[PDB]
Amino acid sequence: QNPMRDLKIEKLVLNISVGESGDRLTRASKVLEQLSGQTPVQSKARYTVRTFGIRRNEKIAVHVTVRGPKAEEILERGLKVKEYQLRDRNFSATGNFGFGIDEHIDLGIKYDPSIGIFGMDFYVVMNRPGARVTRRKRCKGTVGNSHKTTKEDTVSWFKQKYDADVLDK
Amino acid sequence: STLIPPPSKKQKKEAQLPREVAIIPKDLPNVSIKFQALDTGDNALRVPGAISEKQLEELLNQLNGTSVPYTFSCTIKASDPYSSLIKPQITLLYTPRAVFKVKPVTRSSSAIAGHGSTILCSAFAPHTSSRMVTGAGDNTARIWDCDTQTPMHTLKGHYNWVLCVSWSPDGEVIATGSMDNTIRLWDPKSGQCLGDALRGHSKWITSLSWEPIHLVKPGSKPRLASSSKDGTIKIWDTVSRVCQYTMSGHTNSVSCVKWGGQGLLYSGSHDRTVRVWDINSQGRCINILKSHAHWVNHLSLSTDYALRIGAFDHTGKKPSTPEEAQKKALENYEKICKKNGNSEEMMVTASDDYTMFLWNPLKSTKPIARMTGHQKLVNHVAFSPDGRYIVSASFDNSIKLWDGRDGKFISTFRGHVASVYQVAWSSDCRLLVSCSKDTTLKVWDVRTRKLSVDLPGHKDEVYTVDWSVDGKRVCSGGKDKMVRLWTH
Amino acid sequence: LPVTVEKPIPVVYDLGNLAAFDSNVLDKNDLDSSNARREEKIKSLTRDNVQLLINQLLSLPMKTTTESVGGTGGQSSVMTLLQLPDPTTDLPREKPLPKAKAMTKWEKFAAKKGIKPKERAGKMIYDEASGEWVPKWGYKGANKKLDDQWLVEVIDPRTLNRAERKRLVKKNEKQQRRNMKN
Amino acid sequence: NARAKRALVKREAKLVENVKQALFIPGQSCNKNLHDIMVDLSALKKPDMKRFNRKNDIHPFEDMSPLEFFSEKNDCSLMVLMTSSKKRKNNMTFIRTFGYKIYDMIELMVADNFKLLSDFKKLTFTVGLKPMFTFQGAAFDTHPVYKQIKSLFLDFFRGESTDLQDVAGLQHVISMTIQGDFQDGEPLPNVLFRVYKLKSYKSDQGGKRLPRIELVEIGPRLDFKIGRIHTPSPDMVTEAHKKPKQKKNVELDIMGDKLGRIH
Amino acid sequence: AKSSAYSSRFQTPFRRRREGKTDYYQRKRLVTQHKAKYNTPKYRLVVRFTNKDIICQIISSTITGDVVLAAAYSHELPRYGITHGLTNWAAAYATGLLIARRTLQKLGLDEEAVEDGPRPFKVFLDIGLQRTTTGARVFGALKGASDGGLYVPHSENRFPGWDFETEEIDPELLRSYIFGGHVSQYMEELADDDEERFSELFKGYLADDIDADSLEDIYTSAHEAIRADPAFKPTEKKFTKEQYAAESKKYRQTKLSKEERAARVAAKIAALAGQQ
RNA sequence: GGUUGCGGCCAUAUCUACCAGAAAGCACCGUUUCCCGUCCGAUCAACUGUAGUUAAGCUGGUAAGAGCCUGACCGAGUAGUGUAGUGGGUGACCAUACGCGAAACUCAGGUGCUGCAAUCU
RNA sequence: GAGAACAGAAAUCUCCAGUAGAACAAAAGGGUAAAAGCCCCCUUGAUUUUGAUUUUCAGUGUGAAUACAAACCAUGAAAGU
Repeated sequence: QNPMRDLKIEKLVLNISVGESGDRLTRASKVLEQLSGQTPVQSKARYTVRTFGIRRNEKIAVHVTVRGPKAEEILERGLKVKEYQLRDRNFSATGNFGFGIDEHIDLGIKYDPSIGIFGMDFYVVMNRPGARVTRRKRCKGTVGNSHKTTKEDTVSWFKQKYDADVLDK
Repeated sequence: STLIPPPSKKQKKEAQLPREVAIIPKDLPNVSIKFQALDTGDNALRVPGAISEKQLEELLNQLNGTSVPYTFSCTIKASDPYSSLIKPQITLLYTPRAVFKVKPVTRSSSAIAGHGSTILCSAFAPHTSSRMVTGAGDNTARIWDCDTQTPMHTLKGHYNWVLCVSWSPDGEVIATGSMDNTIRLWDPKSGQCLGDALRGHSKWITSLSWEPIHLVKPGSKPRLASSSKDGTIKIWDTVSRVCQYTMSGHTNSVSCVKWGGQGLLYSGSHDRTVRVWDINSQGRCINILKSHAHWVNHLSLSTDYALRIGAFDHTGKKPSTPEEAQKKALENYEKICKKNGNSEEMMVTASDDYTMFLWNPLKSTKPIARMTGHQKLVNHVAFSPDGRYIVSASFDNSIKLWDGRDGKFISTFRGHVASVYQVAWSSDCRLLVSCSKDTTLKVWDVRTRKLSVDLPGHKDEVYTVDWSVDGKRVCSGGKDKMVRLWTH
Repeated sequence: LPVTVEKPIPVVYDLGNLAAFDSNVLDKNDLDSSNARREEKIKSLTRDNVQLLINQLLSLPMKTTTESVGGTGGQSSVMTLLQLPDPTTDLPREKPLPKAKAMTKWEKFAAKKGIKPKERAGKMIYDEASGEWVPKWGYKGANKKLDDQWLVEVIDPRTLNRAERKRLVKKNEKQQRRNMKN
Repeated sequence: NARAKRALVKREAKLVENVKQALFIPGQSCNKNLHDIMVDLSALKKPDMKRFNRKNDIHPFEDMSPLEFFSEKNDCSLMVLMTSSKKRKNNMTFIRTFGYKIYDMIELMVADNFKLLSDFKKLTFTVGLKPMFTFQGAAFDTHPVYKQIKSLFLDFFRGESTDLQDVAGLQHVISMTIQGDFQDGEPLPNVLFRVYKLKSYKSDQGGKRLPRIELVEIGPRLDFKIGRIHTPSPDMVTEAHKKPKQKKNVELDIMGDKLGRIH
Repeated sequence: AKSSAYSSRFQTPFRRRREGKTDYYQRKRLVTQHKAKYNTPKYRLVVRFTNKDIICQIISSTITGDVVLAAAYSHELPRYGITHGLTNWAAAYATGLLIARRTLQKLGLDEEAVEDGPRPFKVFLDIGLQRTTTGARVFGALKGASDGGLYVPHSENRFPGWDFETEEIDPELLRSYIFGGHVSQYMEELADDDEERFSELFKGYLADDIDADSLEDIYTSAHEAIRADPAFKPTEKKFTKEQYAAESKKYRQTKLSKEERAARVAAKIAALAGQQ
């Protein structure tokens, strides 16, 4: 049965990791800003690596989370770029999914030669109503088995609205 | 913090012994008892065994045939109320209460901000303790909703300070005296200008007193009386908005005015002179009282608490018609008035000669008694509601209690550090609030003659106080801008 | 309704710990475990002692303050708390008395040449250029100017001072241990 | 840096002392009837109290070092060990220490006719007030075992000492009563532990001052049977009963005023 | 996978604790008033906010697990004449104005005590698990109690209209929230802008046909009514204890014997073992 | 009896995998003007009880489940051990006696009890 | 452990786990779990005044160190710490 345990999107999370910090970092930030309206967040490096040329607490990467209609627009707009064709992987066992594009111009958006090119990480995390149980402060709980999002149920959902193709074995 | 110093090695071993108990041995010795009223009558000899003071009511009430409970005293050397008999025949002194208990005012509600200046005056409504008006050194007055601790109509009109305010005893009209030249009558509910402002006095307004209800005809509004620094007094009619008769006996400024019991204005003035002023003569003087070596500040009457409230007793349960309001106004008056079955209103004055003279103006233009005691000037005087104790505020940081009937000294309240500006009573005639040049207000237990509770709160000088008639609530106002309300 | 309670023997009290010691003679077969009417006798016996304990306590003196509204560690005006005595009853203490009195070598010497120990005002020494005050030990020390500042005059000069501080810090933390021992 | 100093500041010695902290240990042979009585007895000594979950192998009169080991760890002078056996059924062993060393021991075996807070009618109370006390017996004064039991329960259940005391706090009373008088030679009688809540009434024959007190039971009802008893050494009494130390013809007046008699 | 040894090893948090509603760390501090300086009884106004509902509760502290002196509720307000806006701040303040009257009324001071007198009832406010923020409806209920003349110590701060960048309060802004005039203003906004949303929200009010300006005045009247009759009344009820019980047990599943379980296994080893 | 809120004991209350829930009450839920906080109305904040739903949470039931707890002459009067004997033995250590006396092991039963206030076909 | 373009043994995001191979100033042994770990907001401290320690040459109603107590200060809606 399903009335109302449907399959809404929790959130889209766009992400750009940068090898270096400086102009090229704050410009990647600026891309996520004007695309989201929201100010993005700068993750720091967790330890020093050396073969990547990075140090503990360097500021290495920006990202932004987007929820509700604006999420679905940028989803589909990027989803276009990927030919409406993902893979049999791409979907997690717990019923989320993601993809990338390279070149941030292939989905609206002009170029500007004083900004350069980046690409993006798209990641789409799914739920039903009552996911709040595992997220609110008061009466905090864990969601029961036959309410959990799965790979089967999300792929079926994807194959339907959007109309897109799965690919691979 | 300088301490109360510690108990000594012997004084511990005093305390460590078991002792005393309350006991009451039995107690049945047959000691003779006389009964006496503080008014006049002696009533003649019983001789029972010893009993609790609750029972000596029930012995009296069947004898006189009332059901009125009664307060008791004995040994008048001493003056102090088995509880007597441990101190050693007994002349028992009985006296009526008006049965009640107004509570000790302890806690603040948090400080109500508003107008951005010092607060000059602050009067409760008579009929309810929710409604309370304040006059500031900002040109606005403001009426506060006191249950919710918030402004009920921020009120505008004047173009200088507002020095005194008063609520009419029927409770229809508020009046606001000003540092310019004007009086503005207000409705509480609308908060709007009732016609044009009352203009007539040439300099600023000093105090405002209402014509009380039991004189005024049932289905006519009470007239206002207004004293001013030019020295005249005018009598304002609220409906027509025009003065009937200016009255111009005093040469210097009039410090305050009061409307009396029997159609008689009293006006305490800066020409060292107190003018008893009949209304029926249409602006005319009858008697001119002279004692003081300095000017006269303030003028208290025995009836003034009853005349201020006018019909609305502590419940605030309203009169259904003006003909009822006549009788309710007359009955609250005639609780206090007939003390020996005769309308003997006492008048009392303060002045900078450090002295209060006691007056009975209908009987004699001489004074009765000279209350002399204070070092620096007395400022406020107050009768207690029942006309029984007088108390007066002074600039030597101390408040002196004087018996009302004979102007005889009782005691002094000590506690205040800096100069005391004004005082007010609890309606039951037990507690007594006072305000100072320092932060603190204090409340004074009159029965034990002692400090009940100090209450700090304000950041600066505190000019005005008043106690609500029911006796939940006490207001305050002063130099730090914030109106604090105080409660149990 | 009757409050006062006679006994044969007087009761010996302890109003510090709040206790009433009763030496009056008990019956066996009242308090024997076979008895049906056992407990009401213990209630009847105790109620007397508790009444006698209270009838002392209410006849004590009591504090009655005039302070009110946030008496920040004390009582309101219209409480009225009862002034108890100390315990007569001698407990044993939890731990032995805190008296590990050594002299510690300095203070021996500071007796023999006194050296009245000092007025001890506060941290902040005065700097001249800068105009402002600035301590000393605390923050931006008159200790650590030489490390931060920019030229020295007359092998490095700064790290010699970073050594020669830590010698004196070692020396104090060493000179503890002998006085900790002895 | 200065957190776990304040542990050692509290755990160090002190002139005006803290509350003696209770520790209820389940032994090897504990059982559910005893585990109730533990908690019912603990509920009075709240807050100043700790319980274990585990069942520990201890034998007080054989070997003491685990008890000092627990006492020194937790900083808890009052210890109660729970044992049970066919000799000593429901054996509550009460221990106190002096500087993490054993002061005394006393074995109280609980009788079969105990009653718990669940059983009685449940009535008003407050968490961790001062109790009142009554001790019914001359033997409490005279006889050294009962002096030691008198020395226990006051030290156990009083909590914080104070100079100054409210009316409304005086809600309930502990009652210790020795089971009848006895002569030397005989068996030692039981000690009856009863707990009453007060109810005032307006008495008339007292008046306004003195009320009529009426007691009501709430429990826990316990009846203690005495076992083996380890007493302190006479020097250690002289150490333990010692004041902190903290004038002739010289008196403070009122107003301070250090006056001196000439004579 | 879990190692069976580990499942034994771990020690459960407090059963009530484990439950999200209630927190044991906070309780300890409320367990003892001080309690070293003096011995005193303790009263606390426990406030929780439940969906479609307002609840206010006041609880003695006791090793029994406590007793309640007074009980205040949103369903009472309809009896006082307010159906509407239970979730709103204004409604919470009324609950405070009301709770205090009933306890005072039962306590009997207006309308073992010795050496005087009435005494002033002091109640330390419960936190709950709610976050602390200025203009919280929790703190609205606190302010309600103050009209009642209950004393918890407080700040003007956590009311709405508290200026961050100066230590000041507006009583007019606080006055609006008591009435719910601010909520009424939003209704006015909805009336002027759109009516799709207006149908959806305040639909019950609209059935009443009450107006926002009038509602403020209606709210004012209700406060007055509460003071007049704060004693409380209990509903008479339809259907007994026993019926409610009986109808409930129609849908309440019930135990089994070892004997029944023994058959189920024997039955199982008959079927699922012996060669299909 | 069910349910909410507060709890006392703090696993007979938890964990793993399934199943059921009439009423009311919890709950999920809808909305971003107001006070408020976020990278984000997801958390928190406020507003409504309307558009919906028992799908979870929650509460019961189910299982020779995983654990935990109680009872016992199940193991066992066993180990350990105070005390006594010019007991034994080259020693290591162990019987005799007068007294106390565990735990695993093994079998049997159970799977949360209950204080206060309101509200339900 | 399972996923996401560039992206790899180590770059960030997301879901489920470590009863604590969390780091609790330390050392262990216990238990805090809406913490004492990590992150953000708000702020003096070697305060001043009096009984027990001890030292003075103007024995300086204590002048100053030291032990304790009380007012105060900080923070929080408070309980408090």
